[PDB]
Amino acid sequence: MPLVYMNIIMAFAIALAGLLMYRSHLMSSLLCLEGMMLSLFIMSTLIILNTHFTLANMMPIILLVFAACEAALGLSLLVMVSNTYGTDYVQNLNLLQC
Amino acid sequence: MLKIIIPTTMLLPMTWMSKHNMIWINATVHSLLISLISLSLLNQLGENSLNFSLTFFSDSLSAPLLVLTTWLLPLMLMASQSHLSKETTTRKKLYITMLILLQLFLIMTFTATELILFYILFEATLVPTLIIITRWGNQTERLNAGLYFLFYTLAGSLPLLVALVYIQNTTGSLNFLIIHYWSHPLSNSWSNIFMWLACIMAFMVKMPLYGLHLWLPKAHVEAPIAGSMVLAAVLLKLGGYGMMRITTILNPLTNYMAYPFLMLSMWGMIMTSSICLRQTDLKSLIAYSSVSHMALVIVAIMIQTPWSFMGATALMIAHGLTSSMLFCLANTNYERVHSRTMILARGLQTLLPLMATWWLVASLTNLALPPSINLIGELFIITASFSWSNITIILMGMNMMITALYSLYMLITTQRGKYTHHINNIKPSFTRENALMALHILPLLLLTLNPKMILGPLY
Amino acid sequence: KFYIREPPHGSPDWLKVGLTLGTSVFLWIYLIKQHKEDVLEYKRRNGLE
Amino acid sequence: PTIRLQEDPDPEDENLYEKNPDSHGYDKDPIVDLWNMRVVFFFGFSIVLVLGSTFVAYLPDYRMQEWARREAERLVKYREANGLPLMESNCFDPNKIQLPEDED
Amino acid sequence: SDAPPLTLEAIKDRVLYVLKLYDKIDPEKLSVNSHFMKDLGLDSLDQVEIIMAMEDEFGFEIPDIDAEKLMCPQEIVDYIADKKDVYE
Amino acid sequence: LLDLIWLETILPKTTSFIQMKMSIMVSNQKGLIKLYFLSFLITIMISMTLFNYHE
Amino acid sequence: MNPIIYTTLIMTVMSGTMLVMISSHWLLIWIGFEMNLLAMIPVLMKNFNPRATEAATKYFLTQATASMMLMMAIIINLLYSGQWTITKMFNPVAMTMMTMALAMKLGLSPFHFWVPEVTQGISLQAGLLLLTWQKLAPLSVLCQISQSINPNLMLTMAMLSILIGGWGGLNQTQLRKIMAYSSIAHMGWMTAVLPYNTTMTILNLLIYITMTLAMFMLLIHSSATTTLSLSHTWNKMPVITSLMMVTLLSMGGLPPLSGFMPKWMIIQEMTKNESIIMPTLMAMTALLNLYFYMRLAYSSSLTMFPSTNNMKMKWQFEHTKQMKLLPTMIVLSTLVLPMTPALSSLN
Amino acid sequence: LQYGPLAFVLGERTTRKLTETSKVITVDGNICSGKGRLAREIAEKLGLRHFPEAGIHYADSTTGDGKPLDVQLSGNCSLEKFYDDPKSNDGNSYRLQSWLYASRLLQYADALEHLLSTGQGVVLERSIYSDFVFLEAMYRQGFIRKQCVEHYNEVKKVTACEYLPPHVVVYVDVPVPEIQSRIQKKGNPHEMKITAAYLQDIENAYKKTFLPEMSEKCEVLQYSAREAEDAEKVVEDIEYLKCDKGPWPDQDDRTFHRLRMLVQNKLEVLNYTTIPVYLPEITIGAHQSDRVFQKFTELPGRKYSPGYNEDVGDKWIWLK
Amino acid sequence: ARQWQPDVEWAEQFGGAVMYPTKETAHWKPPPWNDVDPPKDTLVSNLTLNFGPQ
Ligand SMILES: CCCCCCCCCCCCCCCCCC(=O)OC[C@H](COP(=O)([O-])OCC(O)COP(=O)([O-])OC[C@@H](COC(=O)CCCCCCCCCCCCCCCCC)OC(=O)CCCCCCCCCCCCCCCCC)OC(=O)CCCCCCCCCCCCCCCCC
Ligand SMILES: CCCCCCCCCCCCCCCCC[C@@H](O)O[C@H](CO[C@H](O)CCCCCCCCCCCCCCC)COP(=O)(O)OCC[N+](C)(C)C
Ligand SMILES: CCCCCCCCCCCCCCCCC[C@@H](O)O[C@H](CO[C@H](O)CCCCCCCCCCCCCCC)COP(=O)(O)OCC[N+](C)(C)C
Ligand SMILES: CCCCCCCCCCCC(=O)SCCNC(=O)CCNC(=O)[C@H](O)C(C)(C)COP(=O)(O)O
Ligand SMILES: Nc1ncnc2c1ncn2[C@@H]1O[C@H](COP(=O)(O)OP(=O)(O)O)[C@@H](O)[C@H]1O
Repeated sequence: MPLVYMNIIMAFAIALAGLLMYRSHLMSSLLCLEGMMLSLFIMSTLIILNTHFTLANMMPIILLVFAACEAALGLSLLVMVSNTYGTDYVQNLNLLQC
Repeated sequence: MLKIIIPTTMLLPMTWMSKHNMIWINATVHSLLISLISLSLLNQLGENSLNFSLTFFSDSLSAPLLVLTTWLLPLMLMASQSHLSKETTTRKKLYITMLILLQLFLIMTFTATELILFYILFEATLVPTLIIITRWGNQTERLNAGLYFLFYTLAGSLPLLVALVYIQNTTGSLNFLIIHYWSHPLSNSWSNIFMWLACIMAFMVKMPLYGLHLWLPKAHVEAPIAGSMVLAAVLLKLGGYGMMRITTILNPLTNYMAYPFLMLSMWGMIMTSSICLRQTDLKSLIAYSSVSHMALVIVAIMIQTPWSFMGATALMIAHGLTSSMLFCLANTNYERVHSRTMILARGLQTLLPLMATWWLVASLTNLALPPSINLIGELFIITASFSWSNITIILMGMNMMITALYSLYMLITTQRGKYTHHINNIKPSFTRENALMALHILPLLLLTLNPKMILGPLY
Repeated sequence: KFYIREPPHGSPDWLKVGLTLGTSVFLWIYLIKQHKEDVLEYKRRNGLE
Repeated sequence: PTIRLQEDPDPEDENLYEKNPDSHGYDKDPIVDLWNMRVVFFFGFSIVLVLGSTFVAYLPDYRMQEWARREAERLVKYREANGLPLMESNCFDPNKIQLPEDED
Repeated sequence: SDAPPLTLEAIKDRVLYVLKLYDKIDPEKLSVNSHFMKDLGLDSLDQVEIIMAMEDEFGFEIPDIDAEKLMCPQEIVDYIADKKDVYE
Repeated sequence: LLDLIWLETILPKTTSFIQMKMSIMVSNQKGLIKLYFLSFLITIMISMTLFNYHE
Repeated sequence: MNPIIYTTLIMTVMSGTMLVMISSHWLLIWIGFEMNLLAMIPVLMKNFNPRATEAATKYFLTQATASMMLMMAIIINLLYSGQWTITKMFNPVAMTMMTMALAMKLGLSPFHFWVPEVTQGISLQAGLLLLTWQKLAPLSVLCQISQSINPNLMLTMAMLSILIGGWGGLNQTQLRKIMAYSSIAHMGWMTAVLPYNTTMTILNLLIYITMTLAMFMLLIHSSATTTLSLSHTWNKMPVITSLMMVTLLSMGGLPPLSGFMPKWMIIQEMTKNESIIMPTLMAMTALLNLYFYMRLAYSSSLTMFPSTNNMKMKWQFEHTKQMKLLPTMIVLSTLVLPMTPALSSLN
Repeated sequence: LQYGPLAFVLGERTTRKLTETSKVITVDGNICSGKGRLAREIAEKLGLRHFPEAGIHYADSTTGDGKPLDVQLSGNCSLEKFYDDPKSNDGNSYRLQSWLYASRLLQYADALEHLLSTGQGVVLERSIYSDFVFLEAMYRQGFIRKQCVEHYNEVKKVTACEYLPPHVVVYVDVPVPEIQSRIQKKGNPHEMKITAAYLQDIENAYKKTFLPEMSEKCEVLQYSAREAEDAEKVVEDIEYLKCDKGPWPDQDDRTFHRLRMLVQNKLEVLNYTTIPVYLPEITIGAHQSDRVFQKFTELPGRKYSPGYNEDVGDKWIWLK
Repeated sequence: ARQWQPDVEWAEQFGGAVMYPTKETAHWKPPPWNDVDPPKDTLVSNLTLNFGPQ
């Protein structure tokens, strides 16, 4: 693999670690989710362009579309959480235990 | 052998379609008729079994057990209708349904030709018994007893299932006839040792073996009278029947794998006989008596000789009848005085003479007086053990003394002495209880008259 | 007797009852016809008769 | 209320002899009681017990005990008449048994 | 688990510590039975400030009445114990 | 000594005690996504290093 | 929520599941998962309250993380082999990531923490949907890629799931959490036999779905979410409690009930390979699930708990809404063992 | 067809049936005031359905035959013995109060269901929003414990929040001495023992809690003793009310759908009345519960579902 | 004289948030009877702005 591929994999891993380690804000985790999506888009585009897979050129676009849905979904949920607590802190989501 | 299985499945809707005040009469009459029908299985051959079909067969070892089960159902019905008088009709029908389902499962268990089918039925017997114990028991310990009755069984039986399927992936068949004919010796390896343990531990915990018996006092004390009857007289013999069946594939490992269990059986027989000497509960005394007798049966099965197998079969039949009689005799006094303490109601021979005669006969049979079948089984087992090793006559002899002591102890505690002054609610014995005692005791001496019917296939 | 309407009246709902019996009889006759044709096809393929 | 819950009192036990001096201990209704006693006694003692014991006592000899005794009598007579031993230590003819060739 | 079961001795220790942190009370002359106005020479406003300091320390609000009659540390301890239902 | 104490102590009471302790250990979680998402990260790394590296 | 909107959302959930089940393209399977999550999020919040919002947020975070790992595994597989078809998963790292993502979606241990919380935070109908219908798609993918699984990782997660399900369910008085822990243990059982036989996985899933549907419909019929509120049902309708007790016994795996058939079969299958120790440990551990089922049966059916006075009023009314599939579900949950060989129709 | 999501999908909408006379009305007042007569006259003049005040046996009047059952099988409480021994040690007082709240909740559900199904207005005597005053009167006099008040508050909080408050609240003011005079002149020998403190507590609770908090939702029409007999003037006062401030105008079709599914299926209405809080006054032992339930199931028309009891003349059972 | 049945003391073992209470979980509370927590008074402050004089 070239160095660009491993750089994109490193970006994906960094975004995954950022999501998995919450600080306080849900918005930062949502941004990490969008970063994962961006890294996936870039890597899929690079692989498709490198091998001249013509019919797969539409695949990244579809990816972006569903990313938007997830983003919208997340933002919607954030709104409701804020309306319950006046803050988007993840420590307020503790009503349910194991 | 569907001529016996189908009438029980017909007892089910007949009970559920009966008029509200005629359930007991119909159930008892048709259960007695089914016992009369099942009496025909005693006509056995001398070489092989009665192979009715690909699924069911009857042998000289299982026919007396089937007769005992079908005879015990009506006795449970008579013993149960006293304390269930205030119950609603639907719950009475449910209780009778549990009893009928237990009888059906036991009948199918004692005749299954297949070991996995035997496992399925021998495990299905738990649900009606557990429901009976935890629903119609009297005190709050019953719930715990049910748990003790359940997991103690399952922890022993779940490994067996694994072993069973393992065997079927090696020999290709679990049918008992093919297993017997295609038998091969077991080598001496760790895998074979653990396979032996998996095949043995379920039946050893259902006996129960000494050290694994803690569930039995709870189960036999907190259960209703019918539950105690069926637990002591039939459900303990599942372990013996299963061990007699499964030991055909465990040779020659048993030759040295029986030492810990033989030691436990003998020393714990002495220990439980001694425990019977200091017991404030009358039901617990009978339970520990059952433990001692089943320890003797374990020794007989483990030493693997024809005389031992004959004595073991006779001892299982005799113990079933005797322990059921003892439980019913104790339940009469309990229903009179609502307490299980042995030294509460004393001097009952003065107040109930015929009941005292029943007590005397039951206690004389419990201590194996000649020529009762109890003595025949005990003496055959003792002779086999003496052939196994001359020193056993010590321990066995010890037990023979201790049993007698505690047996007469119970009698002398309950029937002799002076009556308790403040207990004035001891009514004359009902015809139902006397008939129950007579129907328990007459078959015992009738079988004494013809002892080869309960001596098993090795006869 | 009932103070309320009790939508299930003394007469049963005849449409539902008729539909139930019709479906049951149709299923039974369909099963019999299917079994007959299966038997005939099996005999024809194996040439018993 | 100084109480913990609303509950019925524990009722006293009913004596079946009060309303039926000859009560048989089967049921509170005298007729059903009497017929329960009658069916129990007839089908337990008369039918199952005595007739079953008679049936068992006269079961045909499917264990072949008498046949075995007669066969043993025949064999003993023959072997004593012709001087052969009464029994042989081998239950199988050695001619049909093939031992391994080498024991070393 | 939550905070330990606060007792009378800890209450008295905290009350005395807060009182000796007040810059206008000498630590040595202050005792658990010293009257604020007579022994310590404080008028109404210092008593108000002391009550507010107790408010800060124990995290609960004492109205104008109730607090108007806490005249020495022992009464403050008794009031705090009674409000918190502490018997030991 | 034997029937009521030690035979009870070894087989059933020990089993019940162990099961109760493990149940309390397992089910007592605060319900904070931070903690068990950190545990998810640890699990993912352990899975890539233990099982995935050995193929 | 509007009934038309609710029907559209439910149909979109089922359409996402079907798209996962009928596709040969990894992108289409991923799209099915995305659509299923998008339509499922509002269904969990049909009854609006803070607990439902928390459950929806936790579920969304978990499933979005799992889907991102899924897409990354797909992209790695494409990089090392230009294939889009769902097949033997030509790369091992991609297969490890795929297994982790699908386990997170199913709730297998140690990615199990979200299941009890989400089940407790939502209504009984939403919990029914989540614990029955939401297991089909990841299990279908796992069945399709079963030949390339790493048995060590899958079996470790299955054993952990069984152990954690039993231990966690041992400590619950809330019925929804009990159901969630039972679900975790049953997913462990389903995934333990997956590397050896997918037909056994399908059989176990079908029997578990039938039993769970019967249990949840019985819990909806008698409006109980806690043990104590369920202990009142005997004084209102005892038939429901009796059927519930028999269903609990079946769920405990006792013969001759049909809940015994899956484990039995799985054990036999695992004994056709060598695999002796693992089934023995698995049955030993399932005894815990049986224990707390028995405790529920004690609390609700085999003993009578005290009731309240206002219950008398409830005696005068009948159940208005009637579930048409409850009797068939109960009968299939209990009296099905004699029809065991019909499992041949599954393969 | 039974109302449900299917009827809402095609056709049925609640908003169209409302024709300016929906107007849930309650006529509150202290003990022995003429609120009932005013309620009947208002219902007659406006053409609304009048609901008599829910008693101990209200639920009996709507199920099976309308005749009441035995007190042992229904209610298990007495108003007469509450008057005789309000401080009894068997928990009669709070048992009666809880049963009365349950009955009032059922009646409110019935009234809302009728209004939302037919569009016709209803007139109630008291409501779930007014019952609490009696509870308060029981607490100040020492007739019930504080735990009973806590349990009542829990049940009311989980139940009464799901419905809509009445459009217009009519209250009738009668001073306590006049109430005592009316009670003395009545003749019922159990109400002579009502002390003036009890009635004063009821009036205090009314005027200090119910009217202020109810006035925030909608305006309240108060009438003295003399100006309640003229029902025509009261009705003409009701008619010219500007009702645009409560939750009622803020109700759309889907909220009405939810409420209409709630008001039917009375089991869901009564769900939280039997919460597993074990007060000695309302907790019943297993043996007594079993005996009483067996007694109840043996009533002539109670063993089976309404249309399946052949002992009260149900025919064609084997085809239903 | 009659079968034992659970009483209030027996029933109260199953009314907590968890079985086998410990020191940490002794302060967990059971969920509300309906799944509705009471709304917190999380007041949001509006923006205060000076409009004029400049
Ligand atoms: C009230 C009870 C209270 C409750 C108590 C509990 C009761 C529970 C009961 C439960 C149910 C039990 C059912 C069991 C069924 C068992 C039936 C059975 O298998 O029968 C077998 C057996 C019949 O054998 P078999 O295999 O059928 O016959 C084969 C041959 O082909 C036949 O040979 P054969 O060709 O020579 O013909 C002989 C034939 C005819 O032979 C003769 O007539 C000749 C007899 C000799 C007399 C010759 C001289 C006398 C007359 C001379 C003067 C007149 C002639 C000239 C006229 C001018 C006058 C000078 O006589 C017979 O067939 C024997 C009688 C049949 C009895 C069957 C028993 C059925 C019992 C079932 C009912 C159970 C309830 C009891 C009710 C029974 C009634 C109370 O019956 C016996 O008991 C035989 C015993 C008699 C032998 C003598 C005794 C020897 C004693 C030696 C031992 C001494 C030691 C001390 C022990 C003392 C103890 C006695
Ligand atoms: C409370 C009551 C419950 C019921 C009790 C059931 C009793 C079960 C006991 C099992 C019987 C024997 C088990 C194994 C057979 C031999 C035991 C061993 O001591 O013998 C020697 C074994 O040697 C050493 O002892 C090695 C084993 C040592 C490790 C075993 C652990 C023992 C600790 C005891 C713990 C208590 C167990 C019960 C727990 C409840 C023989 O030497 P070796 O020839 O090499 O082994 C024979 C097998 N070969 C041929 C394949 C080689
Ligand atoms: C109340 C007061 C009582 C005292 C007074 C009583 C008066 C006298 C009555 C007592 C009789 C004394 C007994 C003397 C022995 C005579 C009977 C004996 O001879 O019969 C035996 C026969 O006994 C029977 O075989 C035994 C009866 C079978 C027992 C079955 C019990 C009924 C089933 C009920 C359910 C079982 C439950 C237990 C499970 C196994 C012979 O055996 P056998 O050597 O062959 O016969 C050879 C000749 N044959 C073959 C041609 C017949
Ligand atoms: C940042 C800096 C901002 C500064 C702003 C300051 C604002 C000033 C506002 C002042 C308002 C008043 O004058 S308020 C008017 C205050 N005057 C009176 O009360 C007259 C009677 N005097 C007394 O009662 C005692 O001398 C008393 C002093 C109370 C002591 O109380 P005690 O002995 O019983 O403890
Ligand atoms: N919630 C309640 N608690 C206790 N008693 C009540 C309650 N509601 C009504 N009552 C009793 O019902 C009786 C009649 O009710 P009321 O409406 O005041 O008189 P009337 O029927 O003449 O209008 C009164 O004795 C009153 O005390």
